[PDB]
Order: sequence, then C-alpha cells, then structure tokens
Amino acid sequence: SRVCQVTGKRPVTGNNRSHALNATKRRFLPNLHSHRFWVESEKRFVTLRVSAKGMRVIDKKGIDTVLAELRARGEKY
Amino acid sequence: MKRTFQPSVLKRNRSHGFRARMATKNGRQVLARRRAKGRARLTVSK
Amino acid sequence: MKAKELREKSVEELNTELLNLLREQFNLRMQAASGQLQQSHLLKQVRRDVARVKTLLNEKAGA
Amino acid sequence: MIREERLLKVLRAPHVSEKASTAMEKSNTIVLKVAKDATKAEIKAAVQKLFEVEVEVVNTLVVKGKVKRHGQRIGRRSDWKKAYVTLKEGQNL
Amino acid sequence: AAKIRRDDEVIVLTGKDKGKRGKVKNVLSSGKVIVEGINLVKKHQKPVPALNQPGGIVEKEAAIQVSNVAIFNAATGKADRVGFRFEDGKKVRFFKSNSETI
RNA sequence: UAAGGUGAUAUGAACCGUUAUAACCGGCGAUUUCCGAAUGGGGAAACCCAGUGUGUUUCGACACACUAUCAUUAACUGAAUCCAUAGGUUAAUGAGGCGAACCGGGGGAACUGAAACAUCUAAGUACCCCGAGGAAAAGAAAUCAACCGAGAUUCCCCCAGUAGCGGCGAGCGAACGGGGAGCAGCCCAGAGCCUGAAUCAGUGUGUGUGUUAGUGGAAGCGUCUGGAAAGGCGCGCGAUACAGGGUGACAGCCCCGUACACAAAAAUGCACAUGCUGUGAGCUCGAUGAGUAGGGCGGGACACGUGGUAUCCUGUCUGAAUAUGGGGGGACCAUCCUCCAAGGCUAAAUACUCCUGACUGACCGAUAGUGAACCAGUACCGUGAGGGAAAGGCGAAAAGAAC
RNA sequence: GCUCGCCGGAAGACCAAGGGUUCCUGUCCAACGUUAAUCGGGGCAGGGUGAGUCGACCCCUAAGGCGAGGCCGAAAGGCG
Repeated sequence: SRVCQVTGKRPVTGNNRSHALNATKRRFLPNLHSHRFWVESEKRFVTLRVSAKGMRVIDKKGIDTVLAELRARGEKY
Repeated sequence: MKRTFQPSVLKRNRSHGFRARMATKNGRQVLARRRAKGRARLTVSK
Repeated sequence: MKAKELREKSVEELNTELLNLLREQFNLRMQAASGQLQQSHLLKQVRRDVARVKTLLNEKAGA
Repeated sequence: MIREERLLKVLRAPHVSEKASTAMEKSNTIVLKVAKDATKAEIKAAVQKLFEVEVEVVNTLVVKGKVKRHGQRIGRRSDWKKAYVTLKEGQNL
Repeated sequence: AAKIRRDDEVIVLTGKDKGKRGKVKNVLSSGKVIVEGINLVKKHQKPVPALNQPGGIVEKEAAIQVSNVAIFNAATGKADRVGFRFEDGKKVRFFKSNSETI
C-alpha cells in the first residue's frame, strides 16, 4: 500500500456505467512524490513522501506537522 | 520404453520435504490439516 | 534413598555427582548387563534418590 | 583431561561372544561392545578413564541390529557397535 | 466410611460363599477383594519353572464381591454392626446400633 | 484422605508402605533432550560447522552461559561531514509461532432468482488477505422533530410488510415513535492554585459467597423354590431420603448413592471495606478541531438503482468563517427551529463456544449413533495435496488346556 | 554330483538410478511359491561385516532458488 501519511489516503474501489447502465469495476490510487524541507532541529535537510495535496497541508503549520504528526505515526526521514 | 514415476530420492524431498513445505504458507496448512485429521504420517518423503 | 543431613558443605555432595559419572553408573549398568546379584531393585537405587540431591544442588549457595 | 565426564556413557555391557576370553590367546587385540555411538574421538582414552588400562591401537565397527520384530506393529530394533583394541602386554579389558 | 477393613476378621454373605469366616488379603480396582480361605478355582496352569505343589493343577485363589461382607463378632459366629468415627487418625468404633432415634 | 500401592497389553520374579518422607487427592514450585516461532551461522526437521569469556592445557579440545531479527523509550560511540543521521552498543518495554466459533478493515465469482436477457437479483455470499477483543461494532448528537417536543448506544417484540424504492418488472423496504431487556458519563487540543480527592484496573489484607481435597448421615429377616433370590409366603421396618447403577433371577431398608449435618494450608471468579502502584477530582482563567465544510461533476453507500434526490462516503477541479459563524430540517428560495463536524474513550442487555467441573434425554444401539464403539484417520492407494476400509459381543467366577 | 543343451560385445563383469539383511548357520511351516515343499528374496533365533587416501563429504562453484541493506503490489505476492 502507498505511503500517504498526512492525507490518510488508501486504494479505493468504484464503478463505470454505460448508456445501458452496464457495470465495469475500477480502482483509484494515491499519486505520490518525495519533497525536501528545512526544520533546523535535525540540522540536516529532511526528505518526506506523501500523496498529492499533502505539502499544501504540511505548509499550513510550518514545521509542527513535520516534527510530530507526519513522522511519529508514519515513516522516518 | 517406461511408464509411471521415477524413483529418484532427491525429487522425493525437493517437492514435499519438511523444509520445502514449512518455507511456504500453504505448505504449513498440510501440517495443520494433518494434525487436525490426527494423521501420523505428517511427512511423506519416507 | 534417605539422609539425616540437609544442605551443609554441598561442595562434597556435588563431588559425589562426579563419581556418579566416573564409576557408580558404569559399574551398576555393567553388573546388571552381566546378570550379577540378580536384584531388580538394585538398578532402581539411583532414580528418585539423586533427584533429592540435584534439587538441593539447585540452591548449593549458602551451604 | 580434555572432555567432560558426562561423555563416558560407554562400555556398559560384556561382549556377546564366548570369543571374549580367547581373542588374546589368538592375537594381541581384544573385543568390546559399545552403544549406538562409540565415542571414536575419546574411546582410546576412555579405557584409562574407566579401567586404568591403556591400548596401542583402536578400531570401531557397526553390527546392524536387523528390523523384523512384530509382523504388523513393526517394533523398533536398535543397532550396536563393536571395538577392536590392541594390548601391548595385558589381557583383561 | 469403610465397612470391611483388613484390621480384623470378616464374614462373607455373598454369591458362592456365605456364612463363612476369613480376613482381607488385598483390594482390587472398582471395589473387589481377595479373602483368606475362600473356596478357590481348579486352574490348569500352562507349564512354568515355578514350584506348583505335588501332582497336577495349582488350585488358585479367586477374587470376590465386597458389597455383601460384614465384620465377624467371634462370640457366637455372627455378623456385628457398630459404626465408626474418628478425626485425623485410624478409625474408631462408635457403637450406635442401639435403636435410639424417633 | 490414610492402608494401601509400584500405567497398560502382561504374565513372572521383585520391591515400597500400613506411625509422620508408600501410592492417592487439593494447591504451589524444581528439572524440562533434539527438532519446531526456533533465535550463533549453515541444512536434507530431530543434522553439520564456529567464536568470545571462564576452567586447564606442553595449547589439541571439551564443559560452563552465551551470540537471531525489527520497532519504541533512555543514553554512549558514530560514514561521506561539518553539525546530524544510517551502522555499532547497554538497560527497559513491545512484536515473532499455533488454535474452535463469534468479530473489525480490505479483496471478491459463477451458477442462480427475473419461467429467455442485458439495469436489477445472485453477492459483498462462497472464498481469500491483513488483524482485534471478551466480546467486536455502536454511544453521551454539527440527529430527528415542527410549534407540541423527543433526546446517549444496543438487542428482542411492535410501528409494517406501512412510508417509500423498483427494466414500476421480478423483487426491495425505512426510520421517528410505543412495549421490554441493560443503567455511571468524561477527557484532549494548558496550566495555575488545589491535592489526593469521587473514582477505576491490577493485587494484598479482612469478611461474605461460588469453585478445586474430604468426612459424617434412615430402615428386611427367615423359609420354600432354584445354579443362585431381593420371587412366593409370613408379615415387617424407614422417609426433609423410593433417581441412576451394582451384589449368582428384578433388596426403599446388602452395597454405591440420595434428603440432612460440618469446615479452611494454598489457588481463583464475584461483592462490600480498604492499604499499595498507576491514572484521576475541584475551582479559575485560557484554547478550540481547515485541502475540509462549502461550490460543481463522476461513482459508491443508505430501504431508496438519478428521479420530481437531500443524507453519508470519496475520485477530481474549485475552496471558508468564528457564533445572527457554520452543517441540517430529503430539487430550490425566503422565513423559523435545531445541533456544533473537521479529535477520542466507555458497562451492560447483543454475537459465539475449542475448553474446567458436573447433570440429564418420548436419544441411537453395529446397514443406527461421530470417517471412526476394537492401538481406525490405522491398514491400503496416491508425484502430491488428498482420499480411506473390513473386523463390536462368554461366565457367578478365568475357573483357558493340568495331562 | 555328472551330462547334454543355450547366451557369449551377452543371457559375462562393473559404475549409476534405486533397493536394504537377502551375506554365513540352526530352526519352523499359521501365510507365499501358478503343480510337492524337505528349500528360502518366507516365519523365529544365532554368526560376521575396522578406509583421512574408493562413495558421501569438504574447499572452489555454473545455471539457478532464497535474500540483509533497498524499492513495488488493497493483498496472496513482485524484483534484485
């Protein structure tokens, strides 16, 4: 399963319908990218992986999510 | 020229021997089902 | 089988456990394999006796 | 010396043949009976540790205990080992 | 409570043997006994090196039932009834057979 | 508790105890092979090859305990490098394999029901994957109601086979509410005074009560019949006690047993009282759930299939305020009323039964009841997973081959 | 024990796959042996089988499976 952390994202099952309403099953996916950040307390520059729109919710709290809610119940950097 | 199976002893372990099964999760079910049936022949290579 | 002393100077009771490996089981097993003395209880004198001693040798400190 | 005293589980039975008392009247080498493991690495010193008798040369062989015991329940039979040990000047081992 | 015991003589009141004197030798599984002087069984015995008395057959003891046996009174050759009570030691006669209840 | 015992086929020699260290029963502990999570390292399951330290040893080698992996907490050393981190290392705490059912999240048919088939149904079943607890799930309102108010959650009986949905076709079916079963409500987004608060989980002590030793506790004798009686006959005796099962044929009363009487080394479930460890009151002043609510569309889920479709979820683009602010009241607007999302935890009624200790059956009796009543999941067969028989039966006593 | 017959690049003798008490001796006939069973690849007991150098094994390992670090797949499972 793709590592999403701050977005809670998982794979999801859905459907497609025709003009005669015939059902074809489809799957949805998290789209991931790796980002570089500065937190100063680690001294090194840090690298994290999250799904799309993830940086737009980390940047809301500056470094608070990066030093806690991201890594503490997620993956190391 | 020949019929039925070959008698060779390494192919008597390399498909169904204890480690060759215990290293596979479905091969551990053979051990679980035979213990549940009460079967004394838990290994069949001899 | 029975003794009147309990966990004093255990270093000599542990040294009896060395003779138990060098002679006393060697002679007893060989004597019974030779059919000598014809006693079936004589080959039963080490069992339940030495367990009482090995139990106290699990606490030989403070002896 | 060398090994543990607990290793000396050997030589606890007389030899099965009436040859045991005539072997030294034919040659320099006597026969002994041993368990399923004959302690090949210790046995040349085990005679000194149990009898205070010393030997010049040692050899060990297996005597296969056969299998047939109960037709249908197929009861276990156990193998045994035989030793040939050379005596310089003695005869009682 | 026990009712027979090996501590003194008893009288059998049971199948094959009744009104007859003896004493317990040994107790068996689920409650049966062997008693001294019971009428015994013929028994061949297939040949063995053990001593087996002059002529053929051993004439060997047989176990008996324990539910119809009583303690022996000696004085008149009859059964005795007294009851037994004692704590922490070997049981003692309590002497209650005197018609004392209402 | 006590005079019995040393498993069985399995006899024969023999031995332990009858007074306290003989078995036996109740509790708590010791030691616990090699393989297996299996854990120095390797492997063909019970195999092979090593090191460190200690012991000694003309230095070979064995014992002794020790050496798997990963995370989390506290710290010592630390690669490019600097500071750091990865690796190395010690202590603490957790994970690792296997089981019966219930259960949480995720994947997921065809045949079938529509007397054919395509939306619908089959079905989120069968089956698989990751995993949790005595239950799980759910809960103390961003719910419904409607001027009258209800008010945590859950399961049973109703509302109802109604309101409604549906190639309006087959079929599907709400809740709100009534009866009944169960009955304590708080925390976090902080920290000050307060200071052990009312409480609770575990455990000890005390008591009360189950549960694991146990001992006492009613009454029938003879005679005939017969292989033997408890039958017959004589007539008796017991009851807070005639079920079940035995003793030579069918005794309430011969025996086991039943109603009834009595108690606490140690262990463990419950209740009140209460110490101990942890967690926690009260009061005041702060703080307040932001990529998701909304705005659209696609799809999925709700009884409800896009319809005259709100709610709830999520794939994508767009994207807030701070209380007359915001969600809701089943297209949409205006006016009113209602609740406070974007953060959690609860006991019990509810689901289920491998298993500890017991009691019964309009229960079967060998072609019946478990593959299976007997060393049957054995023989036998299969590359293997897997499949899988036929064989039950004396007597009062074994008295069974003396000879 | 003696003929006569047949194979003789095999129908001789080893290595290999594989088989495991069958080797040398007494004793027995409940079952086997396509006809008797006195015999034993049969039942029950005895006797003997000693390599560092030949086969395992082990040092070096091909093709190749598994796999620390490391990276995928709701998930069984992917790759190295």
